[PDB]
Amino acid sequence: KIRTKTVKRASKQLVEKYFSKLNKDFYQNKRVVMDVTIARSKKLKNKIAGYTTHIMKRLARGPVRGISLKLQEE
Amino acid sequence: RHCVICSNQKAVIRKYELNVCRQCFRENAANIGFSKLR
Amino acid sequence: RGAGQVAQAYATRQAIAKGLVAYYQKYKNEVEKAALKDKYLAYDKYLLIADPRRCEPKKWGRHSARTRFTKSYR
Amino acid sequence: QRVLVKMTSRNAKAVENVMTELLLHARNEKVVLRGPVRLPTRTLKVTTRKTPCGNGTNTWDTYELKIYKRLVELRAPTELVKKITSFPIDAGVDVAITI
Amino acid sequence: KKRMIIRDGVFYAELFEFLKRELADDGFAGVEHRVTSTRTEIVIRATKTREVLGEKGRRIRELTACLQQRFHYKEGKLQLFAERVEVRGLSAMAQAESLRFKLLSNLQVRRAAMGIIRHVMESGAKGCEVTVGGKIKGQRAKSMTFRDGYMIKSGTAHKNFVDVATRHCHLRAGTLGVKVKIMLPKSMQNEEEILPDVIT
Amino acid sequence: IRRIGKKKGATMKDVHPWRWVKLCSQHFKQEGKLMVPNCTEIVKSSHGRERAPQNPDWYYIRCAAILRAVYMRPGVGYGGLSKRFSNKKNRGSRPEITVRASKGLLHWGCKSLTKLGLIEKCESSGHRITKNGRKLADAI
RNA sequence: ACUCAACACGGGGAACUUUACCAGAUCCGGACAGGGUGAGGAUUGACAGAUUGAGUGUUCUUUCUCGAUCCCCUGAAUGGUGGUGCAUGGCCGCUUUUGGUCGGUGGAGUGAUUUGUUUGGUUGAUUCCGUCAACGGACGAGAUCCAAGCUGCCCAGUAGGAUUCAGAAUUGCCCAUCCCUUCCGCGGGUUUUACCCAAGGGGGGGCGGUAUUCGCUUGUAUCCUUCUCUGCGGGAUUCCUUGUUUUGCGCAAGGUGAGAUUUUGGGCAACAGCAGGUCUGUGAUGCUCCUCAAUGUUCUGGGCGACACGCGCACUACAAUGUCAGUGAGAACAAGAAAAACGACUCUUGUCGGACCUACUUGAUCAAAAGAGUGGGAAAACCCCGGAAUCACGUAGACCCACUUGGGACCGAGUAUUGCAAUUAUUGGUCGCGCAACGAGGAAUGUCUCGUAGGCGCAGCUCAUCAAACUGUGCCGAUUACGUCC
Repeated sequence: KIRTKTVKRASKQLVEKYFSKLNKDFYQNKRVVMDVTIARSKKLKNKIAGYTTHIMKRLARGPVRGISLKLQEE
Repeated sequence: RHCVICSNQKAVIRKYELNVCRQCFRENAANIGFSKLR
Repeated sequence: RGAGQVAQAYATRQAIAKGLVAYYQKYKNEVEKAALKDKYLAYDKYLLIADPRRCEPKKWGRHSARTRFTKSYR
Repeated sequence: QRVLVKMTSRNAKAVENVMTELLLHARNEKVVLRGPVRLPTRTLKVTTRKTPCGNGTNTWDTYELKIYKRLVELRAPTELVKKITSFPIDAGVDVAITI
Repeated sequence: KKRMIIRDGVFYAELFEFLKRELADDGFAGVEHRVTSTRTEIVIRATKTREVLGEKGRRIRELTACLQQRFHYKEGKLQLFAERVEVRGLSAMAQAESLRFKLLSNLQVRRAAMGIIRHVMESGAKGCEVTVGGKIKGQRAKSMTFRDGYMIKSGTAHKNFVDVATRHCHLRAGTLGVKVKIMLPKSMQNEEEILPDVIT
Repeated sequence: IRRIGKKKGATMKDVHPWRWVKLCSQHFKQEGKLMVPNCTEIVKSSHGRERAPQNPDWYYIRCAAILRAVYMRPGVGYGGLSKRFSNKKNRGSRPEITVRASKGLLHWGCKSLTKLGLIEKCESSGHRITKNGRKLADAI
């Protein structure tokens, strides 16, 4: 259910440094996560993947609790 | 029967799969290569 | 082979219908297969499911899943 | 007849260093190599009471070993088999056979 | 086979126990053995390899001879070697022995343990722990903890990383217990369960 | 193989050769009939047909399963220990028939202890089972 | 050992052994000669006689065999299933199966202390988001691991199928499967409708152009990796309902799908502890008891732990039957796991088969129990590696609403098997007693929401021999609830 702070931390950092990740598709975001990361768990990588989707899907509204580098422009 | 790593003959002898390690309990006397994971 | 009489009869049904479907896939168009298949799926077996609920382990210090020995007073 | 090599070991990553790596030397180099998939892996399961006395909750353990039997087949080496079985020295309980 | 593996277990047990008792305070880590085909190398892990050998050469051939006379081995089927373990800090059992020596010399528990802790944590170890239970009073069976850095006991993975030693000291009034752990900075599974990294 | 389970082997492969075999004698009738056929009886061997539900069936088992005999053939024997000493009931068999049933096959529809057919008489004579019952069958 | 963390518990199913304890004898282990006996010694070994349960050579006599170790006196000693677990090490149980725990710097208080670790929401969770005199951290949790479910790749000689050759065998017409189906056209029986009869054209094979199954016909030909197997990788807390979500943390239903959330089942687990248990696990131990008419110790003999006023309690199993139901028969059909090797024989210039199982046949010209010979295996080989209970069955089985033909427990006679030794040890066996209990059983009380409960069987475990026990695998497989906190 509820995800840990390791998950959310790593995923926030990713969305700041990369806008290659931009998708609401689990599958794409998974494959780019895992190759860029060393975490050595299936669970953590799938969590992080799904979190990055969740971020972008919320950004469609506007407000998030995530971290992006978009602040520069704003 | 009888045991070869004690001479007690009581406090129970394992002879399963041709070994004794229950006149000296295996939890204390490990490095037989066994492990518990499940 | 591999389980009692009852489970063999279940297994029978499955392998039969599977065989029909796969035949009508290779040698015959997807249209015919879709007709057949959809009606199978409907009629309470499901077809697709192996019903893969097996068994319990026996554990501890305990017999089957819990009913223990029987209580000491508490 | 045809010579086979069974390698029996407690542990994976000893046998692995035998089969994959050191069969390359016998692969078409001096004899021909027919790989099947290795034999079923036995467990030796033992059940030991944790408590050294009669007061606990009468607890027990489950201890298990893996027995890896790695079978790959060749087609009649003779005198060449000396090379084959001298190749592993990399772990204890690496034993090899010749028919 | 079934029996092979068991008997290998037996051989290792007997060997390991013989050495870990009667050859001690040399920084003994343990032993490791492997076959070279009709010969067994049987290397002996020590910090100080000189006592293993002997300066009269009597020690190494004594230990070969004891094994031979028990198991019906002969020369050229049996051999014993020494191996230099650098950093006694990273060997649990070795630190354990040196600590045991301090205590049998009747030096202070605190001071003693602090020596171990200093040594270990200098070489870059994640953490260590020294749990010395036993007498120090009477009349208690008092347990003293000393905990340093960080250490995990979670999963079954911890067991691989962290090697442990339990030893006894025998003093007036009776037994004193000693235990040493030491979480290595270098994995023996090449695995971590924490910190997702991002390669930039 | 051919025999048993091609006519319903349970109850419609039995009664028909039974009639024929009693009408003109063939199989063993050796004394030992009264003795225990199935484990831990409190009654006699059976109400009627002591060793005449047995013989062709004991050929049939060995036929279709190829050289199951004397220890394997009691596999399709019976024993539940249906009365017991107040412990958990266990399976058994009584060896009495094994001897006699490995004798049998040397006559009548089987040949030897390696080859278990001739023309497979039982099958051919059982082709009239389906056609007409001899018991007033339900399904015919 | 004694509420729970006593009481089928001390892997404890103990008969001689094990053995603490009892009835008796023995040893040196009392080693260590520093103070003494060498020859011929208190001695080592010994037929007879005696000793005594023990012709046993301990002992004593006889006579023989003698190393001078054995033997003499002190000191010294070692051994122990002896006590103390309130001297103690290690280990295990429980507190505690919950979400808890601690320090640095800074803030507050004279101090003990507190803040961090906090109003709210969410979650099994100190799990998260937000907020704040806290800031930045460490453990437990999560995750990493083990097993299960779906799958890719590996992939075949002990895993198993495909086609033809092959012959056995069947080629079912003695109560049904030469006769149909589909499409179409015309003529009849119908006033009409419904319904139905005849003939022909086109089309499809059906019983024989598809024929079976042999898990050995182990025969004779050909081909393969679906079924198998193991190692290493794939596979969702995503999408959608636009619902619930004030933005967040998230929630519910449905969907894709093998599988809907801690994926599923297990295993490990923080800190603080308890005067918990264990000194009969140990070469893990303090001291002080047993240290020689020793109680220590004994392949020594026998006995105990198991006894029976019909006494209480804990745990187990069998029943009172019609929802295997009770005696009979036949059919189809299961999965982990166990096993082997003796310095004993033979073999040679450095050495092979006998204490494991199962197969097969004699064990019926007359039982069971049980005898023996041949044959293979170190196990995916062991004959199909896997079978008989729950179940199925109307074969037109038998019993039939009874304490019986439902149940066994007592009791006597016989025999074989096991063993160093049986004293119901044996027990898979015969055949008496059953018309001995008991008819779902007062108060009280136990535990599980799914392949679970319940029902059933098999193997391992212990080991002269026995499992109503314990541990593991498999089979048949639900009702109710999916809520609250009383």
